[PDB]
Amino acid sequence: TCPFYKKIPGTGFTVDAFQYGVVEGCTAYFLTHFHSDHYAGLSKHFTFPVYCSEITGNLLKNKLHVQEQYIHPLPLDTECIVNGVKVVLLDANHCPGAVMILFYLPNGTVILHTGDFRADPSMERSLLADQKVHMLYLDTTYCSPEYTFPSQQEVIRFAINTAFEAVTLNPHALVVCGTYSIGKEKVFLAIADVLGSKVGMSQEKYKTLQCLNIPEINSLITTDMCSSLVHLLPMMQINFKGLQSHLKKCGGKYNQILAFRPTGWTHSNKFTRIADVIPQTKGNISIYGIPYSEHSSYLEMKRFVQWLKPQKIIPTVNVGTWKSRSTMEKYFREWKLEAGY
Ligand code: NI
Repeated sequence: TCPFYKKIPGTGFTVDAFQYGVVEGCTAYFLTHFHSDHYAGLSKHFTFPVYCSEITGNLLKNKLHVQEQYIHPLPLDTECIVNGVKVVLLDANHCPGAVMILFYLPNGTVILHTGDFRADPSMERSLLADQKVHMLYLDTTYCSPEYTFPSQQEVIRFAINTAFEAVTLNPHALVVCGTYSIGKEKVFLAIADVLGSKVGMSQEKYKTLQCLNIPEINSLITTDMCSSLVHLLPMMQINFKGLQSHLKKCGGKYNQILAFRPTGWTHSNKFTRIADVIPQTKGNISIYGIPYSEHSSYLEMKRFVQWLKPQKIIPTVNVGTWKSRSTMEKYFREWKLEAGY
């Protein structure tokens, strides 16, 4: 049944709660972003109002065939009224179209649901700075101090320099980038840009990217694989078997693959610097795992919460075990005592 942490008290609202059937007493279903653990259950047969960003509403219509009359897209950074309650959508710094939601309850409580986010200091100068937040529904994916990772910028720098070196040394090398959802587009687009190529992909993935309002997108992507030296493939195919296979398909146009797997965190983060990342190589195939995260590091999350000073925190990730729950609650108390709220 619908967990409490998907329900917004004092409203008839739910957040990312599409897999429970009809939630009893829910008059509006918010969707923070287009990732499957969050949209699970939406289809053309859904007949309740869904509130979301423009981008997320393009994906609902075009990819899941939700009928237009049930999609209620909202502009960002704008006070809007939904079933008599003031709300604001803010950028979540996650994937394209991902939002955080501010709810201004009739009784005077203010609630921020982060959806999935990567906390950033730029958030300290949105509409959040203007008033106090009593309850925080927090993306806790990496709420433990072992989770450090580089900035997105340092990671993209590493990838651009690696790819550019490899292809200038060998103009017959192919670059492959793995994907399984939206998000992380900068990886493959930045690499294609430095190489003077478009990114070649399947028709289903090209359709997905055309929903996202990226500027100049017709200039960076294509479904003609033959004319491209940066190919996007399902993350499942980013392994030695899958890449040998794919290489055979290119018909002797290429004699080497350099592949990128942008993971979340992986334990080499505890030791290794970005400068010091190396591939796994077999034959004429190399695979780089790069730590491109679209969730907060532990330290980014701590800063955000210590700035915001909420009165109550409700975790939305890693809530299924007692040892996780208990550990998270201990960090929340540490942060509150160190900062004095
Ligand atoms: Ni997500």
